[PDB]
Amino acid sequence: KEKINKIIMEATKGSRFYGNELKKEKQVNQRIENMMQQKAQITSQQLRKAQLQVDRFAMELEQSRNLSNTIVHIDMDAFYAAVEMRDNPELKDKPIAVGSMSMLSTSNYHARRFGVRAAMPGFIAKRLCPQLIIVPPNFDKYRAVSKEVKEILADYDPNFMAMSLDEAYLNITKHLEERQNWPEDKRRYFIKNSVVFGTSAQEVVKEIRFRIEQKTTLTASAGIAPNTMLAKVCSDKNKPNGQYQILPNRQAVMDFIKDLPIRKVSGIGKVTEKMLKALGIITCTELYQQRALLSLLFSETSWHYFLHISLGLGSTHLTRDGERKSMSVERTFSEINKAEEQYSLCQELCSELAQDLQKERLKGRTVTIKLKNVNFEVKTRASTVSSVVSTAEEIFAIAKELLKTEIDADFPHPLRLRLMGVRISSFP
DNA sequence: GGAAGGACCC
DNA sequence: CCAGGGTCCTTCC
Ligand SMILES: Cc1cn([C@H]2C[C@H](O)[C@@H](COP(=O)(O)OP(=O)(O)OP(=O)(O)O)O2)c(=O)[nH]c1=O
Ligand SMILES: [Mg+2]
Repeated sequence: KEKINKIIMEATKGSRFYGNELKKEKQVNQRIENMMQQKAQITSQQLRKAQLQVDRFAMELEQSRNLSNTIVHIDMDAFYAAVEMRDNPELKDKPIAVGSMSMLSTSNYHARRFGVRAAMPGFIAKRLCPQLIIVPPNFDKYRAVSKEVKEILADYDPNFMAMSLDEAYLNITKHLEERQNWPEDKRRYFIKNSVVFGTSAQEVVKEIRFRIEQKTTLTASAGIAPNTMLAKVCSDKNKPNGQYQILPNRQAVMDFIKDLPIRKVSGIGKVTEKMLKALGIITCTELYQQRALLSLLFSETSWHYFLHISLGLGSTHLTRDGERKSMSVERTFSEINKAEEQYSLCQELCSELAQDLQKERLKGRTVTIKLKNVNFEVKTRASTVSSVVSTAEEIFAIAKELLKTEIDADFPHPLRLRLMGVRISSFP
């Protein structure tokens, strides 16, 4: 019921939030304006000469469409909520969510029927579901359950690659090979007369999920596909405790990618969705048809991206676990406009940043402060030394200054902060 | 390589 | 009266 989309829009109307949200949107239509206008200044010649480019490239892309790997994307269901429910029977049959009055990280599925969703403000969620119990996050409790599950996964692909605590990719192609020759008792599990799983990628995933539930009590969903991109889209097709596969042939990819909302693809945000919708693009088939216009309107990197999606292409090799490019700490709070205090709230952030930094014994050389007006407007000043910071005082050194400069930049005006934060980056 | 501003993911 | 952790992509010296 859109009584939801009303209670929300209603409880947002005058907020300084909707305020900046409007300014945000006005700036997107401008980016779009600068596009349609940019478009109009294109001639059939340029355009056709382009169709030639893209069509060739695509022709190559197409010759190297790898369909040998059986990638699997696994996604825990309502992770934080689910976990908090498991640790506390009290919440058993009640609707919950994990967050604060100002922000929910998720809502179990019962709460979802009421319109409550992740990233929705708490006070609003309480508007749609007064009976909503809101549990504070407990990440360590999550990393835990996440390690517990990563254990079950190592079995099918010791080199899996975790995207976030509740998601992961798996190249079960090798497992499937050895599994074709596995005695039924090597795929028989006892429930806690029981069950035995087949040899299909369909079945191994069916097993992987089974194990995960049996072990942590939480259900998960999975997508089975020829490559990364398709898999993550599939893991949501039946999302609550289900799975969906896309067979290893090109038509299968095609039949799925056809009519598939461009926005369901990972990387296409609410913003580029609106820009492509401007050009008349909603699905992947529409997106493909426009492979010409796109090469003239977007970065080589973007339309390159756009082309793979339109053709159902994507990673097929799970790269090694990269490295940490940065580490930050930031807090929101009831307005703080007093300078003495802001220098204090900062000392804290720096001190915290310093300790989470010691846990990984990391040392970077670039510190960025981050400030957010009472109007959500956001500044962000960097500063890179050449000695390699580490300690709390060291960081708070660059930071303190970085901050001073922005206070002064307001000469007699005090910075009306709602948010402040610190990020150290540039490690070895 | 930096410094600013953003889009997107969870 | 709208979070917080991270990564990657332009845009200017
Ligand atoms: C989206 C989103 C997720 N998360 C957290 C909440 C989730 O427990 C966790 C996983 O992301 P999601 O997978 O998108 O959330 P979910 O798994 O709980 O729900 P679903 O069953 O639809 O997959 O990360 C955030 O903290 N902030 C966010 O903005
Ligand atoms: Mg999930």
